[PDB]
Amino acid sequence: FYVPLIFFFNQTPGLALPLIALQYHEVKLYFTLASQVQGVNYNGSSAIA
Amino acid sequence: VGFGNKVSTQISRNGDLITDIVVEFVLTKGGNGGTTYYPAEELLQDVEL
Amino acid sequence: ATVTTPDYGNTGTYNEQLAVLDSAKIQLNGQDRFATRKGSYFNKVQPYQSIGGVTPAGVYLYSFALKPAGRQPSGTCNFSRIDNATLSLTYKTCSIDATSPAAVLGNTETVTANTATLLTALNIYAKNYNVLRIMSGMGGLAYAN
Amino acid sequence: AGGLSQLVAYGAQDVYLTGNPQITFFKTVYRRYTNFAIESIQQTINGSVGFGNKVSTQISRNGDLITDIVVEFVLTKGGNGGTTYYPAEELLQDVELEIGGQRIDKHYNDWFRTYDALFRMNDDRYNYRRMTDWVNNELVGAQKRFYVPLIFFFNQTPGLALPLIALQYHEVKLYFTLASQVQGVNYNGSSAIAGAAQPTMSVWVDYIFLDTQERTRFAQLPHEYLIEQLQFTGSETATPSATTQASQNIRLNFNHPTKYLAWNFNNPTNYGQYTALANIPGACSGAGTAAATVTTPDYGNTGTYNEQLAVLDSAKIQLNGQDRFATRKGSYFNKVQPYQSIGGVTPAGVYLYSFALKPAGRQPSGTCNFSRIDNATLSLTYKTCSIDATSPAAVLGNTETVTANTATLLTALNIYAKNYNVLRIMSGMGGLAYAN
Amino acid sequence: AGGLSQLVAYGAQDVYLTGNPQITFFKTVYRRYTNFAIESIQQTINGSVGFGNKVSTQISRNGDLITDIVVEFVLTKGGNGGTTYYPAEELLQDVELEIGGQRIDKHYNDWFRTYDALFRMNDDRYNYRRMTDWVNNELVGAQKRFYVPLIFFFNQTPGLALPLIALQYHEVKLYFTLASQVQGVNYNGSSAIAGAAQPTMSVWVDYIFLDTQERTRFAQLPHEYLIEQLQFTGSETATPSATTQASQNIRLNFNHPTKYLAWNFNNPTNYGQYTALANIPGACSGAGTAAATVTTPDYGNTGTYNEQLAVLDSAKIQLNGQDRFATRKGSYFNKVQPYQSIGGVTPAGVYLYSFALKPAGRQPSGTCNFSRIDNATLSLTYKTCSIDATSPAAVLGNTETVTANTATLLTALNIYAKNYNVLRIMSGMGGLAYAN
Amino acid sequence: GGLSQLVAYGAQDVYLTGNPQITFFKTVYRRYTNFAIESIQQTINGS
Amino acid sequence: QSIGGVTPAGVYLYSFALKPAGRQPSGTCNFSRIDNATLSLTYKTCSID
Amino acid sequence: EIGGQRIDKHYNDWFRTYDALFRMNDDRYNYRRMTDWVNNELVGAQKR
Amino acid sequence: LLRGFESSLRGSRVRTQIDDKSFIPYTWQMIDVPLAAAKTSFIAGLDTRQQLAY
Amino acid sequence: FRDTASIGFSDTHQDEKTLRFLKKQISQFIKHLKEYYPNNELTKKLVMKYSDVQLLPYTKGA
Repeated sequence: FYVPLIFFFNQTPGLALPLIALQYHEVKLYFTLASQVQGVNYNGSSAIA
Repeated sequence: VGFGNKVSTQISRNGDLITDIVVEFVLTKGGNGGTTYYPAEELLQDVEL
Repeated sequence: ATVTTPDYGNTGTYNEQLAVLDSAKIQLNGQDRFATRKGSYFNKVQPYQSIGGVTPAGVYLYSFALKPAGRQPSGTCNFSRIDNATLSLTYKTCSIDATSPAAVLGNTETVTANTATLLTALNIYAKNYNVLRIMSGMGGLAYAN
Repeated sequence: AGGLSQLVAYGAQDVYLTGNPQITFFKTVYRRYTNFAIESIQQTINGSVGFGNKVSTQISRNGDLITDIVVEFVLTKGGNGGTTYYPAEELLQDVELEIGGQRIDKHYNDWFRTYDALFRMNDDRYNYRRMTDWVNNELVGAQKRFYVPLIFFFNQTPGLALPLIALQYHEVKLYFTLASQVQGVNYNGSSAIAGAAQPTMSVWVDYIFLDTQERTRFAQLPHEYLIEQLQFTGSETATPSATTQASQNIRLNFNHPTKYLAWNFNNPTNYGQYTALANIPGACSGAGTAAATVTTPDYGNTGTYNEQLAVLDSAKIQLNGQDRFATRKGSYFNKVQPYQSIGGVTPAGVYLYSFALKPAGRQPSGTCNFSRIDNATLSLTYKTCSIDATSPAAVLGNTETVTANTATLLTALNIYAKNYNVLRIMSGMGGLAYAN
Repeated sequence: AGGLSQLVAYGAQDVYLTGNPQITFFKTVYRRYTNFAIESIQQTINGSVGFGNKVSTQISRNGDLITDIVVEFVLTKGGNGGTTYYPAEELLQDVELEIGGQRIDKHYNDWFRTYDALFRMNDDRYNYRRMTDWVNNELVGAQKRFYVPLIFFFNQTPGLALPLIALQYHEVKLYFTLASQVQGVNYNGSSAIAGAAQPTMSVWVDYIFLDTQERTRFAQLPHEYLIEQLQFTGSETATPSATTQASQNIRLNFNHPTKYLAWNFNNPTNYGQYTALANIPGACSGAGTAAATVTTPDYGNTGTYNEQLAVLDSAKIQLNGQDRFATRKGSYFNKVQPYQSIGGVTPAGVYLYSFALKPAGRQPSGTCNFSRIDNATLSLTYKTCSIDATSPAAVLGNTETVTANTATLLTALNIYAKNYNVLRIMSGMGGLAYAN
Repeated sequence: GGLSQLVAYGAQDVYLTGNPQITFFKTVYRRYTNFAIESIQQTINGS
Repeated sequence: QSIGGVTPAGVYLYSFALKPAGRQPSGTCNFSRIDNATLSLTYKTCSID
Repeated sequence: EIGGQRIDKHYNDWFRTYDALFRMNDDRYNYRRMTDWVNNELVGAQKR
Repeated sequence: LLRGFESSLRGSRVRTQIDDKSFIPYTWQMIDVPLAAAKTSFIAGLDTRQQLAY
Repeated sequence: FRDTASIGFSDTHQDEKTLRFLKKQISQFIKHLKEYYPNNELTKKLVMKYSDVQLLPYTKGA
């Protein structure tokens, strides 16, 4: 699966984030993953062994 | 990486500007047909810049 | 059901498990142009990113352009100057018995149907820019190669 | 009597030997060096370690120069004796060397075997095997710590150590791609070994701390290093079973002033197998007994020196449609070029042609700049794979133009090129001077 | 902590190692070189190729300098496994170098074996064996291509490449004498092998192509090369049977600055047999079982490291009536001289004594000028040859001054001396600087 | 033959074959102080 | 790294030098100026029959 | 670690020793609360 | 238009257009801050520990 | 004695160059549209595309 992000710089090139102009600022992404995913490890609230 | 886990990444400064970002998942379903609903999307619980 | 003859009117599908490509990479002069990507990337992600439509399974695109669907030039790979352009393919293992839907609907992306060995023709297209010049009733291509 | 009886034997031809002496052999001169210390420091590996996983490290600036890097692995053997063949290195499919966002080099598991096959010799080959394998008839359940030293251009000689003190802005990273299949640990042939343990790894980096007068010089001056790179693409082979010796003409995609070209013919399933399997001692599992099979190697002896089981009959390098040298037989590249250029022994199935007088060294000594060649092609002639691999009477009793029928499994050809380039570093940033 | 701590402890003992630094080990500066390319080209051999024939080849001047020559033979083995012992070199009976009609050097099959035996070492000698023998237990009828690299002053280091570009008035050619008897190919001992195939022979030469600026200089400027050459005449041994230790005084016929002398005691019928045969594993045909016979070696293992099968007890070299050194036992010259001088292992029956600190090198490091010595002799003492070769209890369980009765078969003596000369090239003609 | 390689002098090669400093095919040897080597026996004092 | 050979089991080396096997000085620790130089060992449990 | 130089290094037994030596009363008890189960919790209980 | 046009002929497709040129003006940033190398004793320590008199 | 003045491999008359030769010629003549030039001006192109030599002057005396 591929889940594209929909932030300000993600859909149009005109707002592309210039790392080149951020020489001294590192850009980080935080990702929180769900504990329960329907049909994968839970069916409703019941865990899938 | 895993269910309920929180991870981060630091965008490697390989280029000049950043446009789209695509997060990919490999999932195996444990249910039958019609028992899932955008499982990659809910797995992606949140994203922070 | 005869798995050697399609239900022709519904030949086109979106089921990736029936698609051949496991992965692809474009290499220019012995150097990778990007790291190898899995086949679903070329079937679904770039069409979303740069076109905005839906591509059926088995059809793949890689773009060099921001708007490959448009007429406005938006990024090009000039193959008139590249000595070697190679498209590297990786195939899926064609081990699934096509007659058993429990297997065809219940496997991973690295395998496909045994009937896949019938897809014997590889058609790779490139679409590009040149300039058509017109002078005093005569026309012609300024860049022909 | 003695030495005084010889000193007197002075004649006209000695003006070329002892005339107007310039050097005396018995009172030598040493050169004092900038004070330094070497410290081995652990790095932090990002990602999940395991079979088929891809992990990387960001090298901490623990010092002024960086030189030796060793990657350790802990593996548990899942089989009995003779079932492994360098499992420590095959576990590590590749290593990417990145300085500031730009890749400088990349090595492969198979390259490590090829490099070892060509350029290491004697006690270093044996030690390397000790560092990467089980060599003492260890049994199932044995577990040990393995060391896989890296061979990037800056990893074998202090003379090319990278100046981290001058790389204060750009980071240096190593990406490690691990194998999903490791013979004798995780898989036996293509059969999974139940209960196989996941590997544990750590990356050891040896830092050098300099004294004041030189370290501030390094951060003061721009630097240019004459470095090595590896180039690699894979090829498919054409190996006939009978009646003909196939030809193949592979168009090469190499650039830069190249030191040498090396290649091997392999069975992609059995790591390090560069020859045909046969029912002779050390050439296949069970060889010499009723249980012998020529589909499975006697893995602890995968490598051999018996070229009879090798498939290359002849090869030549053709540049722009004209041959680079007259056609040589496969044994020239296996036996003679490494004799002339390295001074070691190359096992059967690995082949080397040099452009350099001393490709084993780092002193530039002749190159082929392939960026100037319009058509760079490696032409191959294969041996005919008609010899019954299970009949020693034929396997060891045949002609120069034929090999075992099991040689048809050597479907992949890995062609490596080693070349010079220049690395530029200044104002905390680095990158490759000539692209590709 | 760490490396900084080591740098902190800087005091008086460091002033002569690091104070006022002159070098660093971490910023090595390479030298830039003249553009050249290497090609291996085959020539035409004049003469019929075969057992016992003499052939020669003129080196087609396809380049500016000649750096190496590899002779290739194709042989079919006429016997079973273990019946050959360096057959490509036995066949290569004698190679003579001619420049301008004058003999420059000569190397015999026994010299190749002696050089291999005591100067070539490591995996490099194993690989050498791979090039000249059957090393994988091959069977009768097997066909193998063999490579015999030549060892003339110019063959191992490019700095002595033959300046053919500057020899436009002279031919450079070599003469090849091929042996009539090759063990395991057309003879087994003294018995002919019916149906044995005639060898196929080619000679390959590695040509250097120089660029515009350097080849101009080489063609126009005079040159002088400081080179090595081999002096040799064969002689006869004085091996006793029982009750005595024979003495022999050999009048030497060597001249020019000699870097070492080396010799072996051989059985002229069995190529490479420098020791006595005995009923010990690998010491004779059938050794270890009832079929053991001590008149014929188990040829594939003709060479041994067991000095008890060597015939020499002691040796001394005397110059102009006064001893060059006090008498040493044979094991000194077999075990210690090569340890001190070259750092390798010499098999039993082959002996060295050096004048050079590094006789394996080209840079002069001590010579004995035998052109200003009027009478030089080699004094030998032989072991008593009373031990019954067929009883390992008697051969493996005895003292130093005795050997096997079969040592009396070592009837031929080969004394080699290598020395310096200078090859002058002037007005398009080459020649030697010093005569005799 | 090898000429197809030899001719290929380029911009990158200024670091290798440009402005040559050394030659590999003409070595110059250094002349040394005249000496002779011998090994003789010492007397060992003691039982 | 320091020699280029193989050392048999039970024999151990730690170098302060780049080429300890050579004569040319290539890195040293001067133990005349270290007050407390200690080698700390951990032994294997010798439990195998 | 500050710039490649080690400044300090604490082990688990040092933490125990420090808690044993310098933390006193409510602070040691609240420390216990932060690092252990202090209410007779049973198998499966999970805490931050 | 028909015979005086431009095309790509071998020799004009030579790999040196990459192998003679760097990626350096394409991958490097613009960093105005100087490098901060300084004396070793400032970080390492001052060796204050009673060294032996000779 | 041999008397063979020519060395014996490709050097002096052979112009052993790679096809990059094309860009050298374009540069010499300046325009990328090379096709029309030798059709109209051949002499200048031939004059500028060949090699020089070096001589060997040695003797011994009568």
